[PDB]
Amino acid sequence: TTYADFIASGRTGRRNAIHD
Amino acid sequence: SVKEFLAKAKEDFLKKWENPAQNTAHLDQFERIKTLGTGSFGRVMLVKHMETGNHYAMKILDKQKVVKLKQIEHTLNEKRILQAVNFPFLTKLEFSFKDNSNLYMVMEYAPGGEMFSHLRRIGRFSEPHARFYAAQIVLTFEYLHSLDLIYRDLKPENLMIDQQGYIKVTDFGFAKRVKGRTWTLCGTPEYLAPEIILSKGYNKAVDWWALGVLIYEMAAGYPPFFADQPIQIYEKIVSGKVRFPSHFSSDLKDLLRNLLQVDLTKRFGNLKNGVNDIKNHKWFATTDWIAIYQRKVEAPFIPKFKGPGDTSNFDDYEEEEIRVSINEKCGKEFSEF
Ligand SMILES: NC1CCN(c2ncnc3[nH]cnc23)CC1
Repeated sequence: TTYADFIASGRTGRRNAIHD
Repeated sequence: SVKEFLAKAKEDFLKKWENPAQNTAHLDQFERIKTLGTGSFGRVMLVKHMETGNHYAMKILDKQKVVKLKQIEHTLNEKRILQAVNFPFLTKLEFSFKDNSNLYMVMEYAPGGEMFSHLRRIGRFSEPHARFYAAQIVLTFEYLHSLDLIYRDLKPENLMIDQQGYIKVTDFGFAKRVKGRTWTLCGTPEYLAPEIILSKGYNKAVDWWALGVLIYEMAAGYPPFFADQPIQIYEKIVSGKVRFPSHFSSDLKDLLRNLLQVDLTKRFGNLKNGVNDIKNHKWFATTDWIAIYQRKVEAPFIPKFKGPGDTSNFDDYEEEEIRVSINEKCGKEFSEF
């Protein structure tokens, strides 16, 4: 499931801004 | 009208924009309590103002760290804009000041914690729950955009819940007053419009795309474009192709197809009818916009408080000293702060 793929991903915690 | 309200709002904003408040407190006037969030060159603490006993959120930036990250102008933007705005879903500056080492911005404290925390914990929000929040973002963007301000960092991490379960849109590190078009690569990977990724000039329309991502993530519990690495996420974003959960209602899907629209000539918020294409969409049909602005609407979730200055709705971060050099750092860079 997409839910399961999300939860297994490295990007469920707080996400940092990008900048260059 | 709306138009009338905004006309006056602009008048109020421009006076402060053109003559910014500067040096309106000192660190020794606050008692620091807890770190509420952290950042690259910055962090936000709960503080108590001793004279009044009021609690505030104090954003502390290390000037040297700002300079290393090439965020001098962006930081000046944040402070200049936040001291000038006033809107029920924004936290304007109450005070700002600087010392030898740091810049300080003092704002209303939202005790309910980040949307991020509650969304992740609960998993997803119901469409009415999602709509309650969306509406306040819609109104805030209408306000900011009418001031020629682009926000550029919509995500749940930046959406703070207050004691009444309403939202504060916080963190203006990338917010900018710009007429016409701009080029900086900034934001958060999951929320970037394809324009940004393809290094085109872009405008306020990227905030309406980020709104589409937010509403998707609130309603699904995960973003429309995700992967383990930013590159893979950018591939998905520019591909086109958004899949919606089966539980997404008909109206929701239609709203999202129109926000998450790569073609600028068709992306809602960006057309001839402006924000009203969003406001008058069927997904928002039960939204009383005046009552959202007025905060007369009943929040679908209301934070569990057990005191003022209680911080149970926040994660715990290691507490770092607020050190102050005996030498002034970066004085010229931050002269107008
Ligand atoms: N996600 C971060 C959490 C800590 N922050 C914060 N927290 C609480 N009240 C506030 N008022 C302005 N900013 C804040 C900033 C955003």
